Formats: sequence, structure tokens, C-alpha cells
Amino acid sequence: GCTLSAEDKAAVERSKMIDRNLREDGEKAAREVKLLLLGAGESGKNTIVKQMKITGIVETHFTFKDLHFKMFDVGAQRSERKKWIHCFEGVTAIIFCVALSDYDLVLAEDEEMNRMHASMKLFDSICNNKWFTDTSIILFLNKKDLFEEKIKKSPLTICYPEYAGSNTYEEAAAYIQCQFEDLNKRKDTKEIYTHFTCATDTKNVQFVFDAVTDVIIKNNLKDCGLF
Amino acid sequence: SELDQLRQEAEQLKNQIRDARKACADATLSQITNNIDPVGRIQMRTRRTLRGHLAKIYAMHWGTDSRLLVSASQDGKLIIWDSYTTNKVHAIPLRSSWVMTCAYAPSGNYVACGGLDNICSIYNLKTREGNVRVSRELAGHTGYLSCCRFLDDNQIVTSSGDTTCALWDIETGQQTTTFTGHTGDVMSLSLAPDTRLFVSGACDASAKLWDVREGMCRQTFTGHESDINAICFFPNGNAFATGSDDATCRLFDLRADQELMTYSHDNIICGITSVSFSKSGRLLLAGYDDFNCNVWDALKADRAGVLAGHDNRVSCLGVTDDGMAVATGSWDSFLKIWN
Amino acid sequence: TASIAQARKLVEQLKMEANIDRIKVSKAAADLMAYCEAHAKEDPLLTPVPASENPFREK
Amino acid sequence: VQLVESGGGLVQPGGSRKLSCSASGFAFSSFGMHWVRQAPEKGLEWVAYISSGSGTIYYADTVKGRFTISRDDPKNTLFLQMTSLRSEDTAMYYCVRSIYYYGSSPFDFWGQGTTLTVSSSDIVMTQATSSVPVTPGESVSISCRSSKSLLHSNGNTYLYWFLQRPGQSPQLLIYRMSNLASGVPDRFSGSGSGTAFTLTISRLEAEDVGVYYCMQHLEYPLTFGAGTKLEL
Amino acid sequence: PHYNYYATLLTLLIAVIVFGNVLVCMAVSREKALQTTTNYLIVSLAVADLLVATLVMPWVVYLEVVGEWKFSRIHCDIFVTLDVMMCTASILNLCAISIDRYTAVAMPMLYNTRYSSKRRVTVMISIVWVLSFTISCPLLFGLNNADQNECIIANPAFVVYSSIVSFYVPFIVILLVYIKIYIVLRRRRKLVNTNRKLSQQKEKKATQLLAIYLGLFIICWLPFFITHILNIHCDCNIPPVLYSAFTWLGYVNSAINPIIYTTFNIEFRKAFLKILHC
Ligand SMILES: CC(C)C[C@H]1C(=O)N2CCC[C@H]2[C@]2(O)O[C@](NC(=O)[C@@H]3C=C4c5cccc6[nH]c(Br)c(c56)C[C@H]4N(C)C3)(C(C)C)C(=O)N12
Repeated sequence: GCTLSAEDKAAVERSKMIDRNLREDGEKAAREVKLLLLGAGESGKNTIVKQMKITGIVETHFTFKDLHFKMFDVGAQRSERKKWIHCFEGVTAIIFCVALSDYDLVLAEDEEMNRMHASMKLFDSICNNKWFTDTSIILFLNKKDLFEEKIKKSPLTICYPEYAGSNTYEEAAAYIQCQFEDLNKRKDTKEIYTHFTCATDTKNVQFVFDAVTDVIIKNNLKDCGLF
Repeated sequence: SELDQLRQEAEQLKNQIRDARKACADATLSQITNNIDPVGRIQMRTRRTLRGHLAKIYAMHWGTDSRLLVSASQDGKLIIWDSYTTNKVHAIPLRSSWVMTCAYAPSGNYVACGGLDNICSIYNLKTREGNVRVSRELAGHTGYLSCCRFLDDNQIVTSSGDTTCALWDIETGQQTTTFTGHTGDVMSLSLAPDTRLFVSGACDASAKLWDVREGMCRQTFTGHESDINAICFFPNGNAFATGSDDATCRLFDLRADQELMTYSHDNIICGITSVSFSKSGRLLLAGYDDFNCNVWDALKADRAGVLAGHDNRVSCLGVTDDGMAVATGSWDSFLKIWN
Repeated sequence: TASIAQARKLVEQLKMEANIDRIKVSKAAADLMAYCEAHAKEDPLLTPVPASENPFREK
Repeated sequence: VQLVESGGGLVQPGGSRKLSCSASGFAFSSFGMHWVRQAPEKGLEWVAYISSGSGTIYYADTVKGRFTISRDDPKNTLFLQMTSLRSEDTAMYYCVRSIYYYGSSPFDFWGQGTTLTVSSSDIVMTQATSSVPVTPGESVSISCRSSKSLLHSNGNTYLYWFLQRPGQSPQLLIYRMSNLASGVPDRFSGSGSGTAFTLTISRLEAEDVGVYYCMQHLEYPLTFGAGTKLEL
Repeated sequence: PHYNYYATLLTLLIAVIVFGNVLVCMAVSREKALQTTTNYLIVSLAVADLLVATLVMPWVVYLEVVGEWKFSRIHCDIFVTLDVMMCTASILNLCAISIDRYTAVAMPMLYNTRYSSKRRVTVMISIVWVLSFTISCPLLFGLNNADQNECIIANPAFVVYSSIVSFYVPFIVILLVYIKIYIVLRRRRKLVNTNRKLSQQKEKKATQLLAIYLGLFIICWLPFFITHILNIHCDCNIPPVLYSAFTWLGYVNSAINPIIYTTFNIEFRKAFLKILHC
């Protein structure tokens, strides 16, 4: 009645069975939130992973309020970004981890370079990339418990000679945050969420939840024409 | 200091190589091919549309029975398709969804895939259990896996982002030969019909003809201005066609040690992701970031035709050993079979 | 020394690659063209096949 | 890889039974299954086919309305509920795994069988002979005929060869006339066209000698040949 | 007496909507980034507006030019039926769109899920068109209570009861939904603790687009039902001169909607320039 033979009808039933299972896996994956975790070496990525209760890419699944996040730690990779980052076009957020003490400590083998300068160069290279023009950035500044002492001993003029503020936590932190944000040349379309944290802050997960929720609301509002 | 002496001698050797190559430039292809009749217009029609992937499709390889496809996507799924009916044969979940390469063994017993996990996973399709299992994980690379091809069922060839290619013995998981000498990321391999020589393109603006048996580079080909993304062999094994981000395809002769043909057009400013040949070698195919695939006449450097059924960047292409179709992948999750 | 380790292999590989009995481009192009012609009639993308042979159109 | 059938024994006419096939060592829910009836004096008869999912269930014309197949994928089991048993239903029953796709191996594994002694168009294939003497070390040619051509317009043939060793369940020998089953040595082959097919056997071993049956998979219901016994 | 040929210029309105409402379909079908739930509903809206302008509007234009109209007894029932069906479709699609926006902000893990959104949009579109047809059906034959010498409705009960389903229910729904959306947006921004360069945008713009969608919808259509529902339960006399004015005022909405739902979305502004080969 359909010109097909018995074995081909059976194979078609198999195909529909597989299509249903693939659609179910798609439905489950689409309810998961994908986060791209980036930062300089020794930025404390392990500290965020531990605080959030979370070779190659390190993929970890962490769930909060029945909503699922997949965190992809890529810092262990050694390759040119412009070739492999294209697979991350469809994430909801990029998490960028930075250590503040980097302002007066060297990460690179070149002692002339300030690893906060290389971190902000990386931040510019990402924020203004043609793949992340609607992909928001959640920035975490770590080791503030260690940073007050560096502020007392080392003004930011080593890293930003044009800081005219005092040697205090709040003003230096505001200047650093502003210098990091000012590398975003797409201010009108892409938001940056910044949080200051430390070893004892478990709120990091709630902050990520809030920022991701705002990202999804902003994207849905721009899709439906209210933005 | 012997440091400069050695590098100065290397520069002298590069000059000698350049002069040896120029000594053979007594003609060009674009002068001989002017007297042969044109390839004509190639109007190809979509024959099959393969749906079922939910994410970008990164790689394809045709089997040697000309009917089966392997399609890998970043949705953590690798699908074996029956090209004649659109029936799906096998859905394989991956341990890591970040796949960029796939392969179908020439015998159909084994399937390779991998990507941003530095591990090449080999699945066994023909078991008494009847399911599709992971048969072997090939680890040892320090960078991402850019392309995987089979040499035989017991020997697999890999390329990686750590500036190297490798020959793995699938039964042990260990490397037997490692091909070093690249300075940039290695993006894609092509295997000669003779199984004895393989070509490695890299993100250094270079391509190499590697002797797989001795473990050494036989010939270094240059000419590209930017990163090379795709390579294939001429059916006779004496020439390979490469593609790069500079919107140019180039045909290189393994016997003259020279760049032989340049394929470019004023209206092409988009990078190239995949290059393949027809069985007769007359048609050079390339997928472009401009959401299409162009068919070039290898002999005259004209544009024989276009395929424009995709809505996003075209990924790897595959051409069956019989010439009886061209399969095109894309980042819109559809495959199309054009004949 | 630290830098020589790479210069030695670059020079050795260049020594390997210089000593190839290269042939004339015209010859390789002639052989390539002859191959393309001899198998030109075997390429369904170049010599379209009637529907009676194409498994993709018989539906 | 194990298939265990149970639920047999002696049944009085008019009664009912529940047979059970327990699957182990394979991805049962990925496969379809067949129940096949074998009468000691008659040979193999196809009974029923259950899809790997909840797809169309096929029954033999002689049992439709009496026998049902229940399937439990989470437990990898099959059940046959046999109502209104008749003396003609006394037989050994075989549970058989199958899978249908390009290059697949249907009918490639049979269970050990369970015995259910009961108290007291279509297409036909024929066997060239029910018995033929053989000599060890020499080749044998077994021919098989069908009432309908087994070659479909898609180019494939659906003639299956089975070998039943005494005291053992039949094994799948050849797929689609020319494709050997895994584990079979390169001594067996076959060819033909239309309605005439041949099984070619090289030098015979004692491990070969048994009853060879034809099976036709063109359309459901399925049928079997008479069966040819080799006598050594 | 001589025809009022000056009225025939109203074809201008007919052209305005076809410009606003035919290019939207096109932009949705041509682009890639335009493949989400509310743009298909906007497509249905533009299609209903095209059917109003091209299947209904010419017949009311001819009427304004004349007094009596006689072409057939059945034909005026088709004219009225299309009028009601298509304006009901426009209002109910506006309701569906507001529902989708509520989904977007109140249930913001379901929007842009293509595996359920296809079904949700199919459901809302089918409900809109089927409900509009069902309400319009009674006018197909013999409920107009009109003779062969006139094409005006003389059945006050059917209309006073249909005015609740096609206007007041979707009116309340749209009003309450946009109020909830404003509440959500204002509570979130009054808790975002941001500095300036974005709260400027989403405050004025989200508020004002919400105000416009209620404003021009209500201003355009509310007069009609206000004059109609009040006229009938109250022993008051309404002259014909304004009924014409608020029926055309309602039709103005068909021209307005396709731009206020289109030209504020950066995706549509870019799509328009490419479509026009600027
Ligand atoms: C409301 C009626 C009783 C007024 C009557 C009338 O008295 N007219 C005199 C001059 C204009 C003409 C009239 O308005 O023009 C007529 N048309 C109408 O009144 C149409 C009727 C409508 C209507 C009726 C019932 C429920 C409704 N939900 C929705 Br959404 C609408 C609607 C659309 C609305 N359209 C825009 C106008 C023409 C057919 C002649 C009509 O019947 N008119």
C-alpha cells in the first residue's frame, strides 16, 4: 500500500523512534543554561568552582532552583581562540574571573607586563568579538580579602598611573571596575554584571542566578519588541 | 655564533629551494588549459534534505558503499544516515558534546569522532550486543582534535592543535608515530588513495606532505597568506587542493614542489571551510562562509556553479567515492545531498 | 644550546627537502589534464546521469 | 548473550498459558522480536512479530485472535498469552531477536526454546529434498524455490538460510542470499534470482551437519521451507 | 442627487496598510534572526489587516459615496461578516501578543523554546481565527435583519452580546497583562542598582511602547463600542455622522499597528532597508 518493503517499514519505525528520542534530548538540553568560564591563569577559577558547589574542557553540571547550569572551564586549553570559540556562539553568558592583586603581581614570563593589563586585553578581545555581541558578561573579582593589604602597600599607579584616588578598597575597586567596563564598545546592547566576592561568599550562585535571569528577560524582551 | 650561522644557512636553503622551484616554471596550467573545451554550466539540484540535528553540524565523511553518512554535531550527537531514504541508522550520544571531527571507516566497522576534549573516541557499530559502544578512547594530545581519518581499521590518523599529527594503533591507544614540525594549529588532513602519504594543513599558512611510514615530513608547501582550514587530495595522489581564510583555493603539485593553481574571485571575501574533488578531478568544490558552496573548474580557474541551499556557514563537505552525489553540511542543522 | 635544538632540525629537514628530483610543471600539468580527461566520462557531476541510474531521483 | 524461554509443559485442550522470553546481553528495547513455532514432525512455522516499540504487531493467520504478545522493555522481556490452545499448537517455541536497518542482521539469534505440549494470499517456498546423503570433505549444493520472486525493485533479496544442529536451536547462516552471519566460517555461500536460489557448501565438517531451512522476509506473515537434513 | 466621489480617495488608507502590512510578512520570511513567537502573531495581524483593507474596505468606501446599495441580498452579509471577522481577528491577535509578552517576562524560561513555542503559537493563532469566524458566522445568512434596499445592521442584540467577546474580554485581558508587565519591569529596575546608560532605555521605551499599545488600540477602537453599548441600553439618539467616523477610526488601527510593532525593533529597521534595496 506504500510501495515500501517490510524491512524498510521497520527501519522507518526505527528512524521515528530515534527522532523522538533526539527531540526529547533537545527539550531537556534547551532547559539547561550554558556558561562559558574564562580567565587568566591563577585567577581562582578553582575557587569559584568550589564556592558554587560545582585535560581539555572541564564540563560540570550544577543545579539551582530546579534550573540547570553547564559550566565549561576552558582555561586548560592551549590553542588560537578564533578557531575553537565558534562552538560557543549559543551560550547565555560568559563568566570572566579576575584576581585584583594582579595589579601588582606578574603572571606572564615577561616581568614588564602587568597581568591585570593582559587580563583586560583578554577581556577586550572577548567582549568585542563578533561572536559575543549579544552574549552578556558576568565578571568576578576575586581575593578582596588579600587585596586591602596590597592597597595599603601598593597604589594602583603601577597598573593605572592615572589613578588620582586614595589608597582605599572602595575607590580603587570602583576605578578598576570602571576601567574593565570601559573596554566594552557595545554598551547599548550588551550588559556587564560585576560582583566582588571572597572565599566565604556562597552568594556567588544566587548572583549568577540573578544575572542569568536578567539576561533571559532582556533577550525575551528584545525578541518580543519591548526593548 | 652558530645560532645565526644555522639560521643563515637555513635562509640559504630556502633561497635554493625557491630557485629550484622557479627553474621548473617553464609553463603554467592556465596557458595549457585555454585550448580545452569549457566545463560548461553545472546546475545541481537538491536531492535529499536530512533533518534531525538540533545544533551546528561540524563534520561529515562518506562511507565506501556510497550510501551511508556520518554527521557529527555539537549537540553531543553523532548520526549515521542512510542517504538513499533519509532513514536514520544510528544515533550515538557522545561523552563530550564539543565535537569538530567525524569519520566513517572504509569497512564500516568503526566510527571516529572528537573535538574539544583532546580525546578521539572510536565507536564499534557491529557488535553481538547490538548496541553502539565506545570501543576505544585515544588520548595523548595536548590540544584539540581538528580532524580524524582512518588509514585502516587498525590504524587511525589524527591532527591536533598542539602543532602535530599522529598515527595511533587503535588496539593499544598508544602513538606509534608523531609528526612534528608545524608551528601553527593543524586543522585538517587528507589521505592519499595509496595509504602511504598524508597531507597536513595548518594555521601557519602552510601544508605538508608527510610520509606516514617513516615519520618525517617529505615536502613543505607554502603560498597561503592566512590559516589553512581544509585540504583534499587529487584522485591520483600527485596533487592536493587547499583552502584558507583568505577566500582563495590553491592547487599544489607534490612532484613539482610548487603552487600550481590559484582559485579566487572578486566577489569572494569569506573564508573557506571545506574542499573536495569529484571522482574525475575536474571539479573542485569549496564551502564558504557566505552561506553557499562553489564549484570551480580545476583546469581553467573559472566558477562552474554554485549551491545555495543553506542559511549559515557551510561546514565540511563530502563526496562519495562513486561521484554519485555531493553532501553538504551547515550550521543550520540540515544536511543536503546534491546530485 | 636551548635555541640550537630547533635550528638543527630545521636545517636537517631543509637538507632533506632540497634534494628532490623535481620535474617540469608542464609535465605534471599534462599528466593531471590527461587523468581528468580519461575519467571525465565517469563523473556524474560532470557528465549528468539519466534518472534510470541515479538512486537519488528514482524516489 | 543469553535468551531464556520458560512457561511450557503439558496443557489440556481449551486452556491457556503465558510463555516468557528473558533477554540478557543485548539492548533488547532496540530490537524487534519474533516468536516461531516448531512442530517436531513438521519443522519451523512463524507465529508472530513484535516491534521494538509499540508499533504494528503482526500475527500468523492461524493464531490471530488467540495469541497476544506483551512486551516489557524496562525488564527486557517478552510474554506470549496463548488462549484457546489446540492439539495442533503442541510445539517448541523459539524467541528470536531481530533488527531492521541498512546492513542490519535480522533473525540473527534464536533462544533455546520452550516446549508447550498440548493435549488431545500467501507465498510458498519448497525444499529440493527433505534428506540427502553427504560425504565428509566434499562440497554440497542445496537449492531452494519460492512461489514468488524474492528480488525487490530495490535490488535486495530476502532469502535467509538457517542451520539447525541436532539438539540445538537453529542459527542464522546467510543474510539476503550472499551475506554471511558473524561467526560463520567462509565455507557457506549462496546465489540465485527470482524464484530459484542455491546454498553452496564447501567441504563438510561434523559441526555443520543438520537441517537447513529457507525463510522468506518479503512480507508478513513469514514462511519457512520444508527443511533439508544432512545425514553423516 | 449625485455621488460623493470625493470619498473614493480613501484608497490612500488602503495603500498605507498594504505598505505597512505586506512588508512585515516579507521581513519575517526573509530574515534569519526573525523567527520567534510574536513575529508570527504579527504576521497574522498584518494578514488580517490586509483582508480588512482589500476585502472589506472597498465596500464601505463605495457606501460612503452613495445612499442605497443593492448588488444582492446575500452580498451585504458577506461584506459585514468579513468586517467583523477580520477586526475580531486583529483584536484577538493583539490579545495573543500581550499573552506572549506576559509569557516572556512572567514565565521567562519558556519563551524561545522552539519545541513548545510552535504549539503555543499554533494554538493562539487557531483560537483567534476560529473564534473570529464563529462570532461572525451568525451574520452569514438571515440575522442582519436588513432588506434588499439597505446594507446596515438592524439586529441590536447580536451586536451588544458580540461586543463582549470581541472587545471587552480582550480589552480587560490586554489592560491587565500590560499592567502586570509594567509592574514587573518597574519593580525589577527599581531593584537593579545600575548606574545610567541602560535604565534610560528600558524605562522610557518599555513604558511608552506599553502605553502606546494600549493607547492607540483603545483610542482607535474604544469610541465605537462606547457609542454602541451606551446608545442601546440608554434611551439616547446617536446620529449616523459619528458612527462612520469611529468605524473608520477603528480601521486606522490596522495601519498603525504594523509600524508600532515593527519600527521600534532594530531587527525590523534593518530588514526594511534590505527589502527595499535602498
Ligand atoms: C454598529 C452598527 C449597528 C452601525 C451601522 C451604522 O449605523 N452605520 C451608519 C453609517 C455607518 C454604518 C456602520 O457603522 O457601518 C457598518 N459596519 C459596522 O458597524 C462594522 C461592525 C463592527 C462590529 C460589530 C459587532 C461586533 C464587532 N466586533 C468588532 Br472587532 C467589530 C464589530 C468591527 C466593526 N466594524 C469595524 C464596523 C456597515 C456594515 C454598514 C454598520 O453596520 N454600521
